[PDB]
Amino acid sequence: AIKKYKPITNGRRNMTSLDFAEITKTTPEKSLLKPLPKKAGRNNQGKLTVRHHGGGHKRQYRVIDFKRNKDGINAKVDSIQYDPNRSANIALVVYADGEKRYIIAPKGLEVGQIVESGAEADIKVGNALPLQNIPVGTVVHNIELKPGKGGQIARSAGASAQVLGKEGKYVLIRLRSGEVRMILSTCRATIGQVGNLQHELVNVGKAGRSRWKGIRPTVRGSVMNPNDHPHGGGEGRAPIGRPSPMSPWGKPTLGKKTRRGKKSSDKLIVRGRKK
Amino acid sequence: AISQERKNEIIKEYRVHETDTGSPEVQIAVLTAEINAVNEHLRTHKKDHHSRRGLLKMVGRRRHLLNYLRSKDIQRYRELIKSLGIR
RNA sequence: CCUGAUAUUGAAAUUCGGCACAGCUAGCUGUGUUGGCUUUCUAACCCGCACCACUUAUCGUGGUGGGAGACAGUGUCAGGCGGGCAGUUU
RNA sequence: GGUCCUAAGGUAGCGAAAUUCCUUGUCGGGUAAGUUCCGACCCGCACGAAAGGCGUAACGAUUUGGGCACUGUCUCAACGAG
RNA sequence: GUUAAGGAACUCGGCAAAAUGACCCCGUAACUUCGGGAGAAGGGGUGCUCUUUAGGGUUAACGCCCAGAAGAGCCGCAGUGAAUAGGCCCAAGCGACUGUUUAUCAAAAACACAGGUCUCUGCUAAACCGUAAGGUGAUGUAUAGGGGCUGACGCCUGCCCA
RNA sequence: UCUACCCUUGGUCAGGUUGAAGUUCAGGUAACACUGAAUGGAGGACCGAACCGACUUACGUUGAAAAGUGAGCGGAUGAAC
RNA sequence: GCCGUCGAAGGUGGGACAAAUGAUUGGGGUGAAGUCGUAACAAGGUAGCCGUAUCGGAAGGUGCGGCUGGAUCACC
RNA sequence: ACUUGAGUGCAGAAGAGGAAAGUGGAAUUCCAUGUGUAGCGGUGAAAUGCGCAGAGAUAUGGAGGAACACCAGUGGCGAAGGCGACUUUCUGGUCUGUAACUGACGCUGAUGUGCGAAAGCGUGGGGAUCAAACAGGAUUAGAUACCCUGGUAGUCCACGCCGUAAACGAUGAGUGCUAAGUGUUAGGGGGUUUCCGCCCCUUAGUGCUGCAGCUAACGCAUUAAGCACUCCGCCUGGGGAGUA
RNA sequence: AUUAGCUAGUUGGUAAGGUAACGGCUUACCAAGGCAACGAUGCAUAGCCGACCUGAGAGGGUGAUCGGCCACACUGGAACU
Ligand SMILES: [Mg+2]
Ligand SMILES: [Mg+2]
Ligand SMILES: [Mg+2]
Ligand SMILES: [Mg+2]
Ligand SMILES: [Mg+2]
Ligand SMILES: [Mg+2]
Ligand SMILES: [Mg+2]
Ligand SMILES: [Mg+2]
Repeated sequence: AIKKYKPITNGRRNMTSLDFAEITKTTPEKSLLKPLPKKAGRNNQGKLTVRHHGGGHKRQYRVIDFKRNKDGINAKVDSIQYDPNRSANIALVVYADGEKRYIIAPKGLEVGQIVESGAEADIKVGNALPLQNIPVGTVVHNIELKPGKGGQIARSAGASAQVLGKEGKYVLIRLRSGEVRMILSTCRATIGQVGNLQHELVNVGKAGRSRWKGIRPTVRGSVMNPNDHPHGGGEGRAPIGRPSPMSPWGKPTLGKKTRRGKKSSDKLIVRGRKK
Repeated sequence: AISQERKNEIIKEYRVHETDTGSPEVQIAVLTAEINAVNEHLRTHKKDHHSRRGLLKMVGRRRHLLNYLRSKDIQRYRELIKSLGIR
């Protein structure tokens, strides 16, 4: 779980780490790594879009198979490694063709697993097979959205989904945010819940390791004089004085919905969100 | 639990005396074959406590048989400690 | 930004109202014409959807699929929010 | 307890405060002597619960009052060197 | 640079100076998040010469460098004898901390912060730059991303929807 | 080419000091298993130069310098330069 | 007569325990009941009581568990 | 050396004794459409409220979470707190009959240590019903009161704590002992074992009625509050006070 | 016992010195012990026995004159015959 710390310093007063007991073979595989230069919000004009980014520690992207091809070949699981680009851990499967690849690792996985559409396809944790071939009440993750595209929905650490039922051409999926939604019946799904479940209790504990992860400070609005934030200065501290708290570009940020009338999402979203 | 087709084997390798189903030797040997098997239930299950009252009960029974055995035989008391590992 | 009206924009339907009074007992029936709501099919259009060629380029165009489909994107017009921004008065 | 009215019409906790005009509030401690300081009272001109309320070990080239130590800052100045 | 007697009486204010300063020892309170407080405070000893003995490594060993104990003795006003090196204590106020700020009259009690919440986003995501193409968000996908307020930890956060 | 964040590739920090997790041995355990002694070398940790800053004060103010020198002062294995 | 070991009293400093005292301050018993309500003992008119929370001027009221030391007809 | 106490072996049953994992039925609430439509509720009386924008009634639908009708009774079990749908793997103790077995191996327990009904708290999930706090209508001279539709922390699970109650049989444990009748539950003794027929007995829990005895009285009375033995815990007028 | 730890020359050998003699009796190198829930250590109250008082006795309360023993001399040390 989480290994705690003892308050020898005011920095390490309440800091709490995440114990690396589910990591085997800590060195990577030197044929599936691709370089990853950073950018802090610097698009193809050099300007600054999205704020609060940049710096920290160098990384190196690790090529992940989200497609789950190579039908009907038994894949062992060798070693469970660490991945900095994302919240889950990672796996190193070996297909019997000697084609070593990476899989995002579900909850308990060391044994050896199968990808096949409908042969028997062996519904267990780690096996990917399309949603027409999955019985109901079955916790899946890493679903595709468009057929043959690649697994998109629910890829986090400790995330999941749930197949509810089967409609006339689609299936019916309950997502992690609590939003029932129709997905086409030939999208794949890994069966299981993705591992590394103790992730959101990692108390960072210090403004320095919240700072070498690629985060910069975020100055509040009411301390900017009114050239650049609609919560401008005033003498002393001040209540906001608007009918609605505003983002730094005029739009009200506290309450107003933002999505627009969109193609192939109104006829599919049955229930909305629950928050 | 231990069955009564395998409990009888526990007696035979601890027969310093001949044809005795109850001794300061043989039931103590049976109790250890349960303590080593109750305490492996009690390294998988922990919320129960009625077993952990039977666990406390059986050992203090042996601590009275062993303290009787200290006060009869000099080299049989020390043998039974050395034979199973139990103190 | 939001929302209508038409253009690109086609067929199949099923009901529901305004006329028209067509039957001639407030409401029935059923034809000639008008405006809708829906429902389904594919031929435009659309895909930051899969292999395949130009090519030993995750750009592009060309090609059988699979999705979505006369809605969306877009052009003209019209209404409503709009100190996010401008010109000035006090 | 009566009664007017408002959409209900200041709860726990703090209180002459970085918040109190009059005011140098008032009684206690500190000094030979204390408009500043510390502990209390509460009649809050006008504290108050995420423009957070009340406490707090550790940390400060922070701000305010009192002790020992040391001294030309001082009573009171004099001499010498570049 | 030094100074008789006195030592904050000076002054907006102990401002500038003066004292404390090294190593080796004995000893150390309230208070607390049990790590801290703590160099807490208050104290003692150090120089040179001579006699004995126990301590590593190097080496066949005389030889060489590293050291610590008691005892005996000598001299000066003074033995880290010159230069270099913390003053400390009691009680409050604001901010938890290290950090960062007005290049050149303001370094803070302001800004950040780790944590608490609230709301928006089902993926060609919302958001932002750009008339558009293209990009950032991300080769990430609700344990993840953009924004509003409060600012560790502890105990808590009361009524009103005209 | 100064400064403000920022991307890719390098460089630099004398020394000395406390002693976090763990691991091993011993003591008790066989109950609910926790005390000591060694070893290990943790940290926006403490004292201090280079190095980076600019708190108090005196001088300078037709300056030696359109922002500085004298005595002191803070950070110094990182949110560093 | 001088030198040295041991040595009361004195002076310096941080603590440890009781006692005397102190602006205000919180409950407690005492009376005499004037002030405000009836919470128990009859089924005391909402049956009481023991733990444990939360609210109110005032006894106290409600929630979740246990007890009869619970009338009627003892709640068949 | 002895075998009545205490322990095991073998022969046998009765269990809501625990702990993980599945699985099943009936009711409550909320979402989808119809037929349908002015009332549904609530009450000493009434409303506040939901409804006419189509509520309740009424059907299929599907979403959840929680308890576990009938058996169910005096029954059972665990040292207590307590434990009632079913199936599965793992897991303690008690009892009946005794051929066996070493041969007093005991009882009590100051500190220690481990389980503890509910409420409450900490960090995470999930939230139908009931529902402190809370707003509302009237009952009241006054009303959180009692009464009514609403309602959050909480209720359920996993982990770590706090340990109190009318935690009660208001009766501490251990051994032997002394008039008897009547039930009930799981076992053993005498029958052709008549099957829930029967009486005849012996042992262990479980309730009722009742001598001698003891008691202030009530009432216990073989499961003693009787006669004795051992060891432990506590009390010494009522408040002040389980407070400082 | 609403006080649980306590002494450090403290516990012991050894050495020579030291008083009528034994002696941590006072000093020196080594050695790891003393005491303790059977009350060790620390506070407030006290001269103590033979006897006096009361009591059916067992016990409770007392310590004066009278005898035995003990300590002290306005206060705190140290000696000499
Ligand atoms: Mg303007
Ligand atoms: Mg200091
Ligand atoms: Mg201090
Ligand atoms: Mg775009
Ligand atoms: Mg500089
Ligand atoms: Mg600067
Ligand atoms: Mg009970
Ligand atoms: Mg509970």
